[PDB]
Amino acid sequence: QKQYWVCNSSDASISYTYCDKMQYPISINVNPCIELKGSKGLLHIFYIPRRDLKQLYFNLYITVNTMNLPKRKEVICRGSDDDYSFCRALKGETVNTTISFSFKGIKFSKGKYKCVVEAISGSPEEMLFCLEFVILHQPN
Amino acid sequence: QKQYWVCNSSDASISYTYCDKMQYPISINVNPCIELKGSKGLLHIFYIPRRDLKQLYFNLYITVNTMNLPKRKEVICRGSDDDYSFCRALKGETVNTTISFSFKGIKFSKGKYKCVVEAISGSPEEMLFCLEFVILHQPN
Amino acid sequence: EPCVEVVPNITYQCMELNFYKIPDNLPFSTKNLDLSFNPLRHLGSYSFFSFPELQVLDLSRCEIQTIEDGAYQSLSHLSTLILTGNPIQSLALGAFSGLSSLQKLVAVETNLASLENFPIGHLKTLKELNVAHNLIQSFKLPEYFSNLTNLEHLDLSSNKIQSIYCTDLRVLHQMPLLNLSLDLSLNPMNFIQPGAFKEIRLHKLTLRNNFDSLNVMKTCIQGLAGLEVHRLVLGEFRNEGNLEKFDKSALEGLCNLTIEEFRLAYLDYYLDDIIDLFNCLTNVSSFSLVSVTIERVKDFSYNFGWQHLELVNCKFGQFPTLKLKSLKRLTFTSNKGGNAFSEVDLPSLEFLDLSRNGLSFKGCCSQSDFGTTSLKYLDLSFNGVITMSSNFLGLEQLEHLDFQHSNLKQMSEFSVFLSLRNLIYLDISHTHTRVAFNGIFNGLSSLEVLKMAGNSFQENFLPDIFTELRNLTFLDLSQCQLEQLSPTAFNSLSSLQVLNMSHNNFFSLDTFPYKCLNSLQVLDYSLNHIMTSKKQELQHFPSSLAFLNLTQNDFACTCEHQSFLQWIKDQRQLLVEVERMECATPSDKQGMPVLSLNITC
Amino acid sequence: EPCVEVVPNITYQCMELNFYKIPDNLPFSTKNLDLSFNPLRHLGSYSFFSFPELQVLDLSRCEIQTIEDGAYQSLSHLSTLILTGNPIQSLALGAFSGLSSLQKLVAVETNLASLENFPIGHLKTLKELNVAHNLIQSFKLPEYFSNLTNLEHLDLSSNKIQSIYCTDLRVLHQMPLLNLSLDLSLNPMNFIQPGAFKEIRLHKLTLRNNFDSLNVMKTCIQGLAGLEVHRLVLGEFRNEGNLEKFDKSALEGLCNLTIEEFRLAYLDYYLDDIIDLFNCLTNVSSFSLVSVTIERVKDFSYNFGWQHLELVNCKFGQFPTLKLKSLKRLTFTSNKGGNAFSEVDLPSLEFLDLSRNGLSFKGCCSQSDFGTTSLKYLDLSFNGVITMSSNFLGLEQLEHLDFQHSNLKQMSEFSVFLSLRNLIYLDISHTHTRVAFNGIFNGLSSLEVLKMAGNSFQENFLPDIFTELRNLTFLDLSQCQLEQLSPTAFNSLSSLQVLNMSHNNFFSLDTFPYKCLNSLQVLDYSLNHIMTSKKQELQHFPSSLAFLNLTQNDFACTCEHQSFLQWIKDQRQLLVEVERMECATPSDKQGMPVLSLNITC
Ligand SMILES: *[C@@H]1O[C@H](CO)[C@@H](O[C@@H]2O[C@H](CO)[C@@H](O[C@@H]3O[C@H](CO)[C@@H](O)[C@H](O)[C@H]3NC(C)=O)[C@H](O)[C@H]2NC(C)=O)[C@H](O)[C@H]1NC(C)=O
Ligand SMILES: *[C@@H]1O[C@H](CO)[C@@H](O[C@@H]2O[C@H](CO)[C@@H](O[C@@H]3O[C@H](CO)[C@@H](O)[C@H](O)[C@H]3NC(C)=O)[C@H](O)[C@H]2NC(C)=O)[C@H](O)[C@H]1NC(C)=O
Ligand SMILES: *[C@@H]1O[C@H](CO)[C@@H](O[C@@H]2O[C@H](CO)[C@@H](O[C@@H]3O[C@H](CO)[C@@H](O)[C@H](O)[C@@H]3O)[C@H](O)[C@H]2NC(C)=O)[C@H](O)[C@H]1NC(C)=O
Ligand SMILES: *[C@@H]1O[C@H](CO)[C@@H](O[C@@H]2O[C@H](CO)[C@@H](O[C@@H]3O[C@H](CO)[C@@H](O)[C@H](O)[C@@H]3O)[C@H](O)[C@H]2NC(C)=O)[C@H](O)[C@H]1NC(C)=O
Ligand SMILES: *[C@@H]1O[C@H](CO)[C@@H](O[C@@H]2O[C@H](CO)[C@@H](O)[C@H](O)[C@H]2NC(C)=O)[C@H](O)[C@H]1NC(C)=O
Ligand SMILES: *[C@@H]1O[C@H](CO)[C@@H](O[C@@H]2O[C@H](CO)[C@@H](O)[C@H](O)[C@H]2NC(C)=O)[C@H](O)[C@H]1NC(C)=O
Ligand SMILES: *[C@@H]1O[C@H](CO)[C@@H](O)[C@H](O)[C@H]1NC(C)=O
Ligand SMILES: *[C@@H]1O[C@H](CO)[C@@H](O)[C@H](O)[C@H]1NC(C)=O
Ligand SMILES: *[C@@H]1O[C@H](CO)[C@@H](O)[C@H](O)[C@H]1NC(C)=O
Ligand SMILES: *[C@@H]1O[C@H](CO)[C@@H](O)[C@H](O)[C@H]1NC(C)=O
Ligand SMILES: *[C@@H]1O[C@H](CO)[C@@H](O)[C@H](O)[C@H]1NC(C)=O
Ligand SMILES: *[C@@H]1O[C@H](CO)[C@@H](O)[C@H](O)[C@H]1NC(C)=O
Repeated sequence: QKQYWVCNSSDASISYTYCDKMQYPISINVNPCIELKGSKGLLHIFYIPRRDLKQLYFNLYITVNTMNLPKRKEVICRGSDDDYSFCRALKGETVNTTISFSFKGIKFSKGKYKCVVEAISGSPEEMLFCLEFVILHQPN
Repeated sequence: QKQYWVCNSSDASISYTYCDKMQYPISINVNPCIELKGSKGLLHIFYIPRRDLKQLYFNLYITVNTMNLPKRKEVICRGSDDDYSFCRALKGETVNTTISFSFKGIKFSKGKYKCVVEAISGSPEEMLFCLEFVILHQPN
Repeated sequence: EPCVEVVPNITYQCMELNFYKIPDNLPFSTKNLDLSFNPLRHLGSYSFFSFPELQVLDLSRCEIQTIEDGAYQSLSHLSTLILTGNPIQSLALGAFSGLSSLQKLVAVETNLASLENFPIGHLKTLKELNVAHNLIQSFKLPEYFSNLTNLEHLDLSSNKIQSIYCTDLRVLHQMPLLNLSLDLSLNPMNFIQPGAFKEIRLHKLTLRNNFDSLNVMKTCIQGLAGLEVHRLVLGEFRNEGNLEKFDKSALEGLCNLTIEEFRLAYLDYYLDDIIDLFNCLTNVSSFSLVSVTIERVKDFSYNFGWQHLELVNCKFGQFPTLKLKSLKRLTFTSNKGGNAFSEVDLPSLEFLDLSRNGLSFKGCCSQSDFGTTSLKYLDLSFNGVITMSSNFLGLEQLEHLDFQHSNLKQMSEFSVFLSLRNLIYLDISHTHTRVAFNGIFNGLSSLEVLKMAGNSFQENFLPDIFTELRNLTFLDLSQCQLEQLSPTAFNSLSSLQVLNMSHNNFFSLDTFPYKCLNSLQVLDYSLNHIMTSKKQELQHFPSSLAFLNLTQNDFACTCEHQSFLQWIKDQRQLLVEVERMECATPSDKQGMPVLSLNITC
Repeated sequence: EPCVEVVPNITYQCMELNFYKIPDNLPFSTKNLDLSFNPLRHLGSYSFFSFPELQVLDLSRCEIQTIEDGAYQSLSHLSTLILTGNPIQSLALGAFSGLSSLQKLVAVETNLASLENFPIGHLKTLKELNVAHNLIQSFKLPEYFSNLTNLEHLDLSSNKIQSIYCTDLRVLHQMPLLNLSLDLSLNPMNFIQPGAFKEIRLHKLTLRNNFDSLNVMKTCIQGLAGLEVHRLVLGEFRNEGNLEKFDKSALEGLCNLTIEEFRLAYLDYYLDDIIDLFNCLTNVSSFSLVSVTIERVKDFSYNFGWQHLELVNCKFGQFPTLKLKSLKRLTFTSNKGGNAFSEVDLPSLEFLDLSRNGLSFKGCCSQSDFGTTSLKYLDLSFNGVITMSSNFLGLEQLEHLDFQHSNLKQMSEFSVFLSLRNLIYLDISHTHTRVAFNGIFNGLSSLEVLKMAGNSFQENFLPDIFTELRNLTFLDLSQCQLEQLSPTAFNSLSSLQVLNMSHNNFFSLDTFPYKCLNSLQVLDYSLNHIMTSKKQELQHFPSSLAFLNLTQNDFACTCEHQSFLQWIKDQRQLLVEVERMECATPSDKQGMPVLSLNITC
């Protein structure tokens, strides 16, 4: 399994690898890197799906230092009139998008943080890919 | 057990009797009689307590046509600066008071409705009296 | 290079299998051949000859540089082509020649340049034509569209179309019948000279995220004049740069069109007033907003003719004060801002959905709250805290009612469902309820589906509360921590067929409580811990029972109450999953199916 | 006529026992003789002679017409007299003569007429003097009050005192030391000529429900001038007629006094603004309102010096916007109106109580919400719905925290108590919580009392969540529907002494999970259904165990696992209530104490 780095910050060391059999590439960038303290920034994505980016959503399996959390389910785009333009893509169509984010108001602690990322989309709802995120953390 | 009537209305036949060993008198009036439909009116009370009307409260055991409800607990006066003047009484002191009431927004059905009324007050919290209310009901 | 056989000799998919030619060593009668991401740098005439029958064909990212003449020739019944992502630099004239029944045609990310030199002139039965993400410079419809009927969609989004002129769309003045659900979004356009759109008709028009300022948008709205679009959709996309101003005299001039259905679909601006804005968007029989933050505004009280409203994912600071003389449906779902509720006045409303908002009701539910008196549907599920101060009063016509995962308060203090005599559905599942009054379900005479899974019981003893509910065919009771049941509990229930009773904590099965159920077919007792019985007076269940799930609970494998295990080898005709019905009590007898161990004692 | 002996030869009560004379056939050394509602139409000298010792004496409704001279003579150590409801038409001079140590003196409903011909001149040690519900016409203090020191209360309420003049209260200008918690309520008064109260001092002054209009109240407030009352209490009573107007220039002229503690205690008027009203009620170090409906008002932002506030039972329409530079305590309890919350700014606040309001928190708890940074106490219990979006941040100094019977949301999604390193108390009992994260109680290192009774568990299996909580001496776990417990769960817990584990659903007791608890003294397993064990490897509990409640659960009275019942006759030294530990499993062996039935097999 090859390791894919993303960015470093004062208290973050994001990276990720692949879960499943198929390993279709993807390009993710974040500027500036997330400070796991309340951050802001942009998220640039370059992708070419093998399915339709329609009714896309994420299953997140989070792990707080060898302690599982419950399972998270995030619906990115629903059906009609998405907030985003990239969820009108088709197979083979270039997605080249930018989404900004920000958060604040929570304290974390040290340890190997993990999150299994499962994207699901399409007509019969088959998976689009799995990714595995490793986020170390050590506040200053 | 002697029956004590209160008032009739179009859909009410309030009355009451005594529970306990002691049968110290009391005078209750309601004008105009409660229509068990959403009503308004005044409640005139003439009493001479055998304890202090201090930290008085009620335990209500309600019975909806041979079906018990849970137990109700109503605090009339707490400690300092009561909403009412009559809860500053002492033993032997004449209480001669008037309290208005109104309610609306609930449907009832026919049947023998009952409510056991237990007043508690005083320094060691001993009972002041028990009363037993019978409220028939037959909407028009 | 094995092509995966998805449906046996019907559909094969060959994706990413590094091919260079069509796999004609494939069965002779194919349908729905997937062939994408296989490099095919060029096609030849009669390419798909060994596939005389073919319904769906996909060539996505197959990097087709040129489609030669006469290709696809020996290929009819072909309903779909997906030429997505293929950069076509030489599409030969007369391509797509022999295609008798072609309806869908997707050419996305293909390097198009205009529609007049586009070989579909001979086409018919062609309904969709999705030409998105292309390089097209002017919206001048070519003349062969005259011959081309049946065209229903024309989605040219993300194109480089800059502006429009009068005699553009000189076509469409010759169409007695024309349904064209046109969609022009993300086109950077800064001029619409007047009179261009005129005596024209559409069936949808989607312009989102294309005007860079308020003046551009204003005078281009002035450009469209007398359009008569049956459904308009404006807005923008959260994904890119957006307008930095939006107030009253924007959206003006929109007042010359003939709209019937509107939708503003996003707005990055914290709009702060709703009339003298959306002013000439009245008489539209369907209003809709999505994701637009109108946080601080007081005056929602206004008269519009709006036969359908929807406010999905909107933020506020207050519950809006709706006053609509004509509004039949509302969907205030998944909003986030203002967690309260105040009486609205919708005199003619027949549907209502306030779901997953999280708001709280102190005045609960009465005819005084929604101002109507014929509300057939109501969903307050997944909200915060609902306090019952009034049984549904003035709402005697209400067939649907959901509450699941809300927080019902004071639900035991009186007959809370006492007015709902016409109610078929009821879901009070997983509300924080403690059933301690034998008259909770009083009044529901037509209730046939009763769901309540996750509601406590007084001392964990099922009382006789299911009386006068004689139409109940479906009864849900699971995670109700029941340790005992009244021996006469499910009486008067002659129509119950499904009966869920699992995930409680029982320790004794018996058949007397179910001596008389004529219509029961399923009876679930799964996640209990049921070890023995009253005594072997356990009798045959009613004939109707066709299913008795007894799986997943503990059992006791010793000589005594081997008569109980004999009575569970009584029926092999009504058991369900003998695989997970096993032994628990001894250590030596572990994981053993019960009917399996033959012991004398 | 048996006088009830309440405390053996100490206190006897003879109430309603139809008497006519003192029961001197009673023990010789009495204290606290109750004698009320017995008809004594007249008393005589040396009436209470056979009671040489007497602390408390009650004569309530004994209808004493006349108290003759010299009565009560041979009676000292008498600390209390209660002459309530006795209509006294001839109180002879020199009555109450021999009373060496008398402090309390209650003469209510006695037909008094004035205080100058009132025989208490010789009295001393007299602290209370409750003369309420009498017939007194003018508030002119008689001169013998000079000799009468130690008087602390003087409650003359419900009297017919009409107005006051200047040289009334010419006394009290000669008192170097005088504490007089005066209370004049329900006195219909319509004039206070100026200068009357002047250079005077009090320690409370209670005027509620006495002025019939706004002008009367205004100019009578003008009457009191330079009073210096240490605590003022105005208002009215819900019980009778009230003012019909209250706004800005009422309560004016109150600005000449020297108040320190204020209380308005009721108002039937829907007051609608709070400054330019209560305008010269600043610098009062304790503000308080009770039962006053101020529903619609926006401007609470104002500067006052208010070192204590309390808003009990008040109604609003909005959460008030408090901005107080100096306010150390707040009690916003049992309010009813506005069920929300917005950030207040109390820069110096050390106590906070928002209990039984029912309001809802969307911004939850952070230093951003209350504007302070040293909040030692916080009670949000019995509220509506609390959404955790922030672990307590900026509140690192918080020793008390209650949440019980609220509705906590998202409590499992992260370590919600991660900042509270100084926290002794925590009550999350009966919140709708599903513990499914092993790091819920992370951060609480000083927690010693953990109450959580009524919170679910993932698959009903107790995980190892009580780690790093080593000071925990008290642990509450009941109605948590636990069917299994991790064999290594209560480790690192060396200080736990009480350990509640009852009302779950167990079926096997064992001692390995409690092999190492050095400080346990109580261990409750009551409302389970515990029938057998793992195997008789059950070992001695730690020496510290002095109590093992095993009452109230089912048992199995057959030969096998008679070794289990032998191991519960193992200990007679640690059992608790052998009366309700009985038999359940056979029909013949019913209700039988277990250690009682001697069987071989
Ligand atoms: C033995 O226990 C089983 C559970 O432990 C019971 O299970 C079955 O559960 C399924 C839930 O997935 C039910 O399915 C659903 O079917 C209904 C039919 O109308 C659909 O609406 C739902 O959408 C669908 N849900 C999903 C996720 O598919 C099965 O219907 C149900 N089995 C039966 C017979 O109803 C078994 O029922 C129980 N054994 C017996 C004999 O009942
Ligand atoms: C056998 O089960 C009994 C319950 O079924 C346990 O009962 C006792 O419960 C009492 C509750 O009323 C506890 O009392 C309270 O005592 C505490 C002491 O600090 C006071 O604060 C509370 O105010 C008071 N509450 C009331 C209503 O009086 C008893 O303390 C408690 N018993 C013990 C020993 O703590 C028995 O505990 C259990 N058997 C054993 C040996 O624990
Ligand atoms: C009676 O009510 C219970 C209440 O839960 C119903 O239980 C549900 O049963 C289904 C069927 O087994 C469960 O699905 C199982 O889910 C797992 C994980 O998703 C899956 O791997 C299994 O193959 C199976 O599908 C489901 O978890 C369970 N609970 C819920 C909340 O749905 C039960 O079906 C009802 N009985 C009848 C006869 O209807
Ligand atoms: C462990 O926690 C449970 C949680 O309830 C504690 O239970 C309470 O125990 C008392 C003592 O028996 C119960 O009081 C009983 O109340 C009835 C009715 O009021 C009264 O008639 C009895 O004489 C007795 O006082 C009480 O109901 C019960 N439940 C609650 C909610 O208080 C238990 O005490 C705890 N164990 C220990 C050792 O602290
Ligand atoms: C980005 O962060 C990672 C992890 O914090 C850094 O990787 C570590 O690098 C240091 C410095 O060379 C080593 O001492 C550690 O052993 C490395 N640990 C792991 C787990 O990789 C990385 O160096 C950082 N990048 C930069 C540019 O500083
Ligand atoms: C007040 O109501 C009660 C009960 O509704 C009436 O008492 C009944 O009186 C009628 C008329 O005489 C009798 O036929 C019934 O048998 C009585 N029933 C009971 C239970 O008492 C009473 O008459 C009403 N009072 C008036 C003045 O109409
Ligand atoms: C995505 O679009 C931007 C728009 O300018 C462009 O600069 C960038 O190169 C594009 N990404 C790729 C991978 O081409
Ligand atoms: C109670 O007070 C009112 C006040 O006027 C009086 O009329 C009435 O007679 C009093 N009640 C009794 C029983 O005297
Ligand atoms: C197109 O318009 C025709 C007009 O008769 C209508 O029947 C048809 O449903 C429309 N197309 C779609 C996809 O609805
Ligand atoms: C349902 O209940 C109603 C009223 O009790 C009754 O008329 C009807 O026959 C029942 N059954 C069906 C299938 O509607
Ligand atoms: C009365 O005033 C004195 C002044 O020293 C004070 O000590 C005392 O506590 C006061 N009385 C009461 C009941 O507080
Ligand atoms: C409580 O915990 C603190 C910090 O973990 C520790 O210093 C202290 O000794 C413990 N015990 C007591 C009784 O405070």
